[PDB]
Amino acid sequence: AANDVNYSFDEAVSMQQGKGIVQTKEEDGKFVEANNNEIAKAMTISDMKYMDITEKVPMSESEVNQLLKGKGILENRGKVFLEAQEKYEVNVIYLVSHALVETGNGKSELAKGIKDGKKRYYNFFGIGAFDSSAVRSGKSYAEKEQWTSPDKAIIGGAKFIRNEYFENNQLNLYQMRWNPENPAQHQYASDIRWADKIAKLMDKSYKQFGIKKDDIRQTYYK
Ligand SMILES: CC(=O)N[C@@H]1[C@@H](O[C@H](C)C(=O)N[C@@H](C)C(=O)N[C@H](CCC(=O)O)C(N)=O)[C@H](O)[C@@H](CO)O[C@H]1O
Ligand SMILES: [Cl-]
Ligand SMILES: [Cl-]
Ligand SMILES: [Cl-]
Ligand SMILES: [Cl-]
Ligand SMILES: [Cl-]
Ligand SMILES: [Cl-]
Ligand SMILES: [Cl-]
Repeated sequence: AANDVNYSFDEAVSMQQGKGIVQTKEEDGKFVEANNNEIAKAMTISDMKYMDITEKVPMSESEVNQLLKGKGILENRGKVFLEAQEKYEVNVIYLVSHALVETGNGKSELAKGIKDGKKRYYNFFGIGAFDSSAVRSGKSYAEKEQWTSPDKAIIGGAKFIRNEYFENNQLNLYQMRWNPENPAQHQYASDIRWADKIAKLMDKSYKQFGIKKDDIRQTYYK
């Protein structure tokens, strides 16, 4: 069976509302727990969130660096975002947009990485535990993978997204966030607006460069 439609919307909502399941929302400058009604509203299907991001797009290094101009630690790293796109077959507009949301347009202090020994570790995609503490103990995905440079963190993030999400039939933002095939497991983030934020930047970049959209899917539930 290639049939990944497993749950009704109501069944999925109740699972997303389950015990100790971290769903969060930005209010008054920081993240708080989302209520059950906010969760249900967020997972409701309304198209960048629903677009397959497992294909390459024809963006040159010049075009990618345009997008990255004024983006902090990510500025003038378009060549490496493209190396990631071609190596791992990950949409570069998606990849850039995801990094921009997570790193605060490349300007956040956490985007400048975490020191340990003579190395510093970088993480631009919110992958695993990434804080002072976790790097110390070695319970950090970034350290395990030795993302010792920004370029390694770009390539490594794409490798992770491809191998852990795209190869797990989570092919667009909605599936990455809400995993309708298996609700409330293997979800990329706790922010209920995670997909919205990335999708917004993707859509701007699609309309800036006139890029053609890949497949859209809006059917996920019984
Ligand atoms: C991309 C990422 O890290 N999103 C984590 C998410 O973990 C997902 C499922 C994951 O893909 N985790 C990766 C790092 C890993 O491949 N799976 C688990 C790590 C579990 C974790 O991050 O806590 C493992 N192999 O041991 C975790 O559930 C949630 C609440 O803690 O906080 C999100 O920010
Ligand atoms: Cl959780
Ligand atoms: Cl070019
Ligand atoms: Cl993220
Ligand atoms: Cl969403
Ligand atoms: Cl338009
Ligand atoms: Cl389509
Ligand atoms: Cl549906």
